[PDB]
This record gives sequence, structure tokens and C-alpha cells, in this order.
Amino acid sequence: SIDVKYIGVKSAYVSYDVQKRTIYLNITNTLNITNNNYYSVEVENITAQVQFSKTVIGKARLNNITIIGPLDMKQIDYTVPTVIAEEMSYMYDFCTLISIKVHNIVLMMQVTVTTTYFGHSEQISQERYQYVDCG
Amino acid sequence: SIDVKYIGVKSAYVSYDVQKRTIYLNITNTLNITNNNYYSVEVENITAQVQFSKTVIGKARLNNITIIGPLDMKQIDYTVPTVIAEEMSYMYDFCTLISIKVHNIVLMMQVTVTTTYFGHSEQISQERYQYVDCG
Amino acid sequence: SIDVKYIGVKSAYVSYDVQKRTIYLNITNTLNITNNNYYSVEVENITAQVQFSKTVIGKARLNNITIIGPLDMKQIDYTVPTVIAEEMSYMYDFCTLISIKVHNIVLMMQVTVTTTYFGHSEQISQERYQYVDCG
Repeated sequence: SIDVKYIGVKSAYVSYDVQKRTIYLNITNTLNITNNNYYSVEVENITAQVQFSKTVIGKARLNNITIIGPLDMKQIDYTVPTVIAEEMSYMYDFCTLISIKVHNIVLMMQVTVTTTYFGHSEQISQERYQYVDCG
Repeated sequence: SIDVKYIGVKSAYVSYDVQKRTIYLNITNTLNITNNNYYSVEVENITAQVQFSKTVIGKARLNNITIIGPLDMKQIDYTVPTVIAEEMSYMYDFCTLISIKVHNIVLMMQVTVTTTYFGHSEQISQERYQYVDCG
Repeated sequence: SIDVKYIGVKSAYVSYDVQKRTIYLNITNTLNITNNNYYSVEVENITAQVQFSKTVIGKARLNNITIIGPLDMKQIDYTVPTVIAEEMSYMYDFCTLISIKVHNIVLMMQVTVTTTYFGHSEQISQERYQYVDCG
């Protein structure tokens, strides 16, 4: 909720990059840094009362107070039919990165059917650092 | 919730990168750093009352107070039918990274059907550092 | 919830990288670091009362107070039918990384059907560091 960075190559606070045929003579670097971070997050002071029927007296009658009726979920449901008569395939792959007909699914249910949740929740995902290097 | 970084190559606080045919003579680096991090997160002070029928007196009658009725979930349900008569395949792979018809599924249910959860929850995932190197 | 980094190659606080045909003469590095981290997280002060019928007196009658009715879950359920008459396959693999028709499934249920959970929960996953190196 504060510092969510997607960085491409490198990250630094103080950085030097000296490359590619350069001359770097008799310099004098002098840093005097003071970097302090005082995070104080999410400090909560909650005070909740959650009743469904508080203080019913005197010959009353209640019925179907909270009814979360018929429920249906069908999250990932997909059909990929394929009807072929004659198929011929040729793949000549060199220093590549292929993916054919794969199925990558990620599903994360944090707080599903419940009642009266308090506190904090968090869901984080980051995947598939794939890589190919040829010389 | 504070520092979630996806970094590409490298991470540092103070970094030097001196590469690729360079000359680096008689310098004088002098750092005087002061980096302090005081995190104080998620400090909660909760006070909850959760009743479903508090203080019912005097010849009352209750019925079907909380009814989470018929429930159905079908999360990952997918059909990949394939009808072929004649198939011929040729793969000539060299220094590659292939994936054919694989199925990568990840499913994480943290707090499923329940009642009156308190506190904290966390879900984190990061997968598949795959890699190919040829010289 | 604070420092969740997915880093590509390397991580450091102070780093030097001196590579690839460089000359590095008579320098004078001098660091004076002060890095202190005071984490104080998740400090909770909970005070909960969770009743379903508190203080019922005097010839009352209750019925079906909390009814989590018929429940069904079918999480991972997928069909991959394949009808072939004639199949011929040729694979000439060299220094590769193949995966054919594999099934990688990961399923993690932390807090399934329950009542009145307190405290803390955590789910973490990170898989499949696969690798191929040819010279």
C-alpha cells in the first residue's frame, strides 16, 4: 500500500555506472547521507457490535431474518474443442522459448463465504521469471 | 503492504558498476550513511461483540435467523476435447525451452466457509524461475 | 506484508561489480554505515464475545438459528479427452528443457469449514527452479 515498484533492471539508493571505454581519474566523492523512514501504518481502533436480533421481548415472532439464498459460482469453465482430420506439424527451434497449448491457471480465494470477519487480509502473486541466453 | 518490489536484475543500497574496458584511477570514495527504518504496522485494538440473538425474553419464537442457503462452487472445470484422425509431428529443438500441452494450476483457499474470523491473513505465491543457457 | 521481493539476479546492501577488461588502481573506499531496523508488526489487542443466543429466558423457543445449508465444492475438475486414429511423433532434442502433457497442481487450504477462528494465518509458495546449462 506504500512502495510497490515493478523495476526493470536495477534499483539502488546511491549508484555509480562507469562503462564502455571511459577514463575516470582522481576524483573525490564524499557523501554524507541521512535517510530514516518511520512507517506507522494500519493502526486501527475498532469497536463494533454486530447483532442479528438484539433485545426481542414480549411474544414476538421472527422468521427468515438473514437469508443468502441459492448461490452458484462457476469460476473457470471454458471449452476448447478441436476437430481435425489431417494435421502435420514441423518445428525447427533454435535458442528460442516456446509455449504450445499450455494452461497456466492461478486462483486465490482469500475470504470466501463467511460472516463477521475482522482484521486484515493480503493477496500477493508474482510468477514466471523465464529466460533464455545463447552465445 | 509496504515494500513489494519485482526487480529485474539487481537490487542494492550503494552500488558500483565498473565494466567494459574502463580505466578507474586514484579516486577517493567516502560514504557516511545513516539508514534506520522504524516500522510499526498492523497495530490493532479491536473490541467486538457478535451475537445472533441477544436477550430474547417473554414467550417469543425465532426461526431461520441466519440461513446461508444452497451453495455451489465449481472453481476450475474446463474441457479440452480433441478429435484427430491422422496427426504427424516433427520437433527439432536446440538450446530451447519448450512446453507442450502442460497444465500448471495453483489454487490457494485461505479462509473458506467459516464464521467470526479475527486477526490477520496472508497469501503469497511466486513460481517458475526457469532458465536455459547455451554457449 | 512488508518486504516481499522477487529479484532477478542478485541482491545486496553494498555491492561492487568490476568486470570485463577494466583497470582499477589505488582507490580508497571508506564506508561508515548505520543500518538498524526496528520492526514491531501485528501487535493486536483483541476482545471479542461471540454468542449465538445470549440470555434467553421466559418460555421462549428458538429454531434453525444458524443454518449453513447444503454445500458443494468441486475445485479442480477438468476433462482432457483425446481421440486419435493414427499418431506419429518425432522429437530430436538437444540441450533443451521440454515438458509434454505434464500436470502440475498445487492446492493449499488454510482454514476450511470452521467456526470462530482467532489469531493469524499464512500461506506461502514458490516452486520449480528449473535449469539447463550447455557448454
